[PDB]
Amino acid sequence: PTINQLVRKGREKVRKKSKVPALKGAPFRRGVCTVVRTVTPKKPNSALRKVAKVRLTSGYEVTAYIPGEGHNLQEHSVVLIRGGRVKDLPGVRYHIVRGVYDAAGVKDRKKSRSKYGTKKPKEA
Amino acid sequence: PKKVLTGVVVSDKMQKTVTVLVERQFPHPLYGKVIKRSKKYLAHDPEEKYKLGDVVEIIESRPISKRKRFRVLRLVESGRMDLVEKYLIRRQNYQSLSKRGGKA
Amino acid sequence: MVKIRLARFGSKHNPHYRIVVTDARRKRDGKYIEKIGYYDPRKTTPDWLKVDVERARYWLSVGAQPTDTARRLLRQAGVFRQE
Amino acid sequence: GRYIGPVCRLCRREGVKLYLKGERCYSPKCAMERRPYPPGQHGQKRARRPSDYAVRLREKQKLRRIYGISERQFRNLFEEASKKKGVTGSVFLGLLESRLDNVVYRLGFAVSRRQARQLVRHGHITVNGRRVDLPSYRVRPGDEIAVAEKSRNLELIRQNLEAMKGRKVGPWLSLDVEGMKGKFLRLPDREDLALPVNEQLVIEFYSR
Amino acid sequence: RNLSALKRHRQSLKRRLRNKAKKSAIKTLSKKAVQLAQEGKAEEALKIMRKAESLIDKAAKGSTLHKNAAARRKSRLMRKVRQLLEAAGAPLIGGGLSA
Amino acid sequence: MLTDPIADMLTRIRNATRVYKESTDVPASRFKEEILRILAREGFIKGYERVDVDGKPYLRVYLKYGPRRQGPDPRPEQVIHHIRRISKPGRRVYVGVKEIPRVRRGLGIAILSTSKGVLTDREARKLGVGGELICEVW
RNA sequence: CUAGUUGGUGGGGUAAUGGCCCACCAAGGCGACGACGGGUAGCCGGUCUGAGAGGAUGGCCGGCCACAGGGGCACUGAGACACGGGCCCCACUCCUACGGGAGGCAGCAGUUAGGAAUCUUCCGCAAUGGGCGCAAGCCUGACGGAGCGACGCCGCUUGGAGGAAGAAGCCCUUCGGGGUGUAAACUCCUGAACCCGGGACGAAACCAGGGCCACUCAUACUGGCUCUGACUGACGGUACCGGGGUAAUAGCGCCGGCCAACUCCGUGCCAGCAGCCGCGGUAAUACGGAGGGCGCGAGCGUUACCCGGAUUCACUGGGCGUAAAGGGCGUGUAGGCGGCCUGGGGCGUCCCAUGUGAAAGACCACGGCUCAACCGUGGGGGAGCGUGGGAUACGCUCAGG
Repeated sequence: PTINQLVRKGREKVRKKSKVPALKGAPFRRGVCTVVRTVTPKKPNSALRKVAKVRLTSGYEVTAYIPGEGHNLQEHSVVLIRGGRVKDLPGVRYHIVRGVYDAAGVKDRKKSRSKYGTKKPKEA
Repeated sequence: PKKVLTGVVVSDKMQKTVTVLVERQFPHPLYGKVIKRSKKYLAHDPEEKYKLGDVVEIIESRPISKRKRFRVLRLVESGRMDLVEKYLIRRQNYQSLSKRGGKA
Repeated sequence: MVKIRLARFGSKHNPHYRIVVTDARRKRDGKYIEKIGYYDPRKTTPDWLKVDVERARYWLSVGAQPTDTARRLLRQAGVFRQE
Repeated sequence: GRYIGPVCRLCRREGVKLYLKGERCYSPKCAMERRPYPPGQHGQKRARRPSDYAVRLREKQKLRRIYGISERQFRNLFEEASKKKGVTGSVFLGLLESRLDNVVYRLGFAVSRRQARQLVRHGHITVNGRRVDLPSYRVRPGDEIAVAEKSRNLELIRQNLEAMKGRKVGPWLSLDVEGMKGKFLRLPDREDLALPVNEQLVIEFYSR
Repeated sequence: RNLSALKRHRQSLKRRLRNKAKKSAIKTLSKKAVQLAQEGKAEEALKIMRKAESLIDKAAKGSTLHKNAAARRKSRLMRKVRQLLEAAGAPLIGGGLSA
Repeated sequence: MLTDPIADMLTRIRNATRVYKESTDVPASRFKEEILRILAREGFIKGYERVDVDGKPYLRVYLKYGPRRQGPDPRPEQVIHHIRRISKPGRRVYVGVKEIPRVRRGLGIAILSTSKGVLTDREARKLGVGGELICEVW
C-alpha cells in the first residue's frame, strides 16, 4: 500500500475473539448441573467421556468435562466451571473444577492432586 | 496574542457576516507527510465591506453571535475566485455520493 | 489563603517534611505552589533543615502565612533575623 | 530459605567440585572423589548430548549453587549487573563476591559459605564496627570486616583464624589475623576468581 | 439529624426576599422612566430615570445586582431614555444625561 | 513524465555501475550537479563533467570500481555498494540536526539538503543544521 | 443532519464577547476533510509490555470533570445550584387518634444482597494540615497510626562443622551389585523461637521566671530576640541495645515432544491424562503409586486477561504470474506527485534564543533504612506548541525566460 494510501485507510488492528464466554470474562463461573450424560469421542478416540450440562450464573447453559477417574455429580449439583476445551468432545468448552461445591475430588489420587482437588493423604 | 488568520471569503450570503475559509498545513503525527486541512470561520463584516473572493485577515474577537468569534481585520488581496471555485466545486460533489453519485 | 507549611513526605516512622508554599485549602500532601525548604524531624543527618530564606521572604512579602511549626523552622534559618 | 539439603549431591550433578563444606571437600570424601557421576538411580548410565538450554541451564545452576543463593536473589543481581556499565559478565561476579556472607568465607573466618552465612546471621560479624547480620549485605571497597568481640573467644572462630595463619588471601582483600580484621580492598575482577564458571553462558541463559 | 447550619437556608430565604424586592423596584422605575421618555415628556422622564440610576447603584452596593450588572442596567436605561427622547425631547432636567 | 530527477540519477548510477560502465550520462540540473560534487569529494565517483548530448545539457558521471578479483567471477567490488533515495515526492523526509542518521556506522554517508546547501551528514552536523534527507550512500 | 438554523438590525442578560436569550429582517449552518444517528468511554501525568515503532492500560497516588437514592428548582452568600442546607415530584420505609406526619453511608467503620473476590463497628488529635477565636483553647473517621487478609513487592527464618567405600527402611538389578547418601544416626559448635533487664527517635512550638531590642510621651499597647524555661506522645513497653537460650514451618509444580528431569510396579481404549500433537485395548519414560530426578522455594502451580514471541496490519518492518491478493478496460473529478534558467516572497524545510513541556515515572550521580526492595537530593535528555531573530539548497508561491 502506498504511503498516501496508508494515510487514507491505514492499518487495521487485529481483534481476537474469546474462546470462553464464561461471561464477565471471569476466571470461573458456577452453575447447576442439568444432565450428567456421557458422550463418545471423535475421529479416532473411543471411550465414555463424562460430561455435564450446566446452567451458569452468567445466564449461559453449557456442557463441561468432568476430569478424574470417577465423579459424584448428579442432576441438581452445584459446580464450578474453569474453561478449557476437550479436543475429542465437540461442544465442550470448559472443565469442571473438582473439589469445589458439589463436585467431590477424586478418591485415591496420589499424584497431580492440585488438579482433581484431593487433600494430602496422611502417610500411615 | 489575539490569534490572527488568513483565508478567503467563500460566502457573502449573510448580513454583516462572511464565511472565511482558512487553510492550514502540518506534518501528520505518525506518517510525517505534510497534510493540509481547512476550516471555515464566520467573521463579522459590519460595513458589509468584504466581498466574495477576497483574501482577508481574521482576528480573534469577543463573541458577536453563537458560532462567530472573529472579525475581519483587513484585506490582503482582492478578487480571486480561483479559490472560491475549489470550495464550491467540492460542495458540488457532495450533491451526490449518497444514493446517486458525484459527477466528474 | 496562601500558606507556608510542612508536607508529610517521609514514610512510616520516617517522616520528612517539605516546607511548602500552598493554598490553605489543599490536602496537606497535595499540590503545592512552590517548595522552599525541607525538614528532617529526627535530624538523621547533619543536614536536617534547609530553608532558602531568599524565597520565603518573598512569599511572606505577599500574604504567605506560616504554620506555627513552619515559622519556627523558618526562624531557625533566620528568615526573620533583621540585624 | 536458601536450599538446605544434601549438598555433595550438587557437587555431583555439576560433575565438578563445589566447596560447599570448606573442610572435607579435600579429605578424599567430597564424593567427587571416586564417584563424580550425578546422583540418583541413573547416575552411572551414559549421558546424552545436552541441549543448548541444558548447557546454559547447568552453567547458571553451577555459578549459583556455588554461592548457595536463591534464584530470586541471584536473578536480581544479574539484572543489576546488566544495567551497570562494564562487561556484564564480570560485573555480575563482582557483586556476587561482595556479599558480606561471601567475604566472611573469603577471609577465612568461616570454613564454608554456609557457615559464614550463619556467623553473619548469628551476629558474630562486624562491618566498620556496627555489626551486620544480613548475609546479602553488600560490602564496599574500604570496609573492615572483623569478628565480633564477644565471639572472638568462640571455639569455632579461634580454630579457623588459627589455621588461617599463613594462608594467603585474595589480591582484592587483606586480613589482620591479630585482631581478626580484614579489608575489602577492591571489587574482584574476572581474573581474580578461579571459578569453574563461564558467565558467557550465564548471560546467554538470561537472554532466552 | 440536625446540622444546625440550616441557619444558612434560614438566611438564604431572607436575602432572597430582600433582593427580589430591590430588583422589582428597579424594573418598575426603569420602565416607568423609559415609558415617560417614550411619550416624550422630558422632565419627569429624567426625574424618574435618576431614581432608577440610584436604586441600581445601591443594589450593587450590597450583593443584589452587584458588578457590571449595575453598569449594564444604567447604560441600557440612559440609552433607551435619551433615544426615545428624540421626539422633540430636549433633555430639560438633563439629570442622568451628560448633554 | 520524469517524476523524480534525483532518484532518476541515483538509479542511472546504480544501474551503470552494476554493469561496470566507465562513464554514464544524466540530464543536468543545478541540484543534481550539487549532489555529484559530494559523490566525488567523498570518493564515490572518479568525478563528473558537463557535456552536451543531442544539444541538451548532461552530466557525465565517471564511475569507479575496486580492482579485478581472484577465483570465479573476477568482477570488481563496487565502490558504491549502496545508494538509496529517501525523501521522495509524496513522502518528503526532513530531519533536525539531532536526527541526522549515522549511515553504516560511519563508513557510509547521507546527503542532506540544508538552507546552508547540500552537505553530507558529517558536514551538516558540523554546521549544526538539518533538512530534507536526499539519500544514503555507502 | 439541522430553523435559533446561518447571518443582519434593535434589545435583554452577564463581570464580559456571543443566537446566550428575544422582536423584526435576510435566506441559513453542518456533512464524504464524515455532518446526523447508534455504541463505548469519565479524560489525563503515567503504568505494563516491546530492540524499537507500536500495542494494551489509566486501579493505588496527583490533575481535571461528573454525580450525591432518581428527576427538576432556586434561596443565602465572595463563592453553591450546595453529599452530613432548603423546596416540589418519584416509588419505597416508619409513626398515625387515618386528618397527617418522619426519612434517604458514591464520608469512616460496619450490616445485608449480589459475586470467584475485597479489612477494624479499632487507637489518636501527638504530628501534617484545616475551621473559629486576640488568646487560652474547642472541633477535625482529613490525617497519623495499630488490626484482619504471602492480595502484591522487599527482607528473613525453618541450622553450621565433622561424620561409612558407606546402617536400616524403600527402589532398581544382569543377583555380583547400583541408588536414596553425608542424607541419617551420632559428636561438637552455632542458637530462630522463647526468657530476663534496659528502652527510643519521631517534640518543638503554641505558652514558668529572668534579661533585652523596635515603635512610643509611656515604665500604656503591639511585635521580636534571648536565657534558665516549662508541657505534651496513639503507636508502646513496640523498634533497638545488653544477658540467657532450645536443632527448631515446607513446601509446590513438573520428569512423551515443545521443555531441564527415567526406572519398577499396578492398570488393560478401563480407570484416567490432555495446552497442542496426542497417551491407555498385557513391556505405557504420556494413566495411579513408589524410587530416583529437574525447577523454584510461604512459596509453588492453575485459571482468567494484556503485550512479548507475532514482520501474524509490516511507519521502523510484508505482500498481490502459479501460495491469500490487480479492479474487465477506458475517460476523467477531487486529491497525491512535478522538464531547464533567472528574479521576488520565505508557506513547508533547517538553525538560534526564549516561553511551555507540571509533579510522579524513566536515565545518571550522591545519599538515608545493617543491604536491597522503598525513599531523599541533585543533574541530564525530551516530542509538541507560542514568541523573536536568521538561512534559502530542496518543495511551494509569484514574475520572467
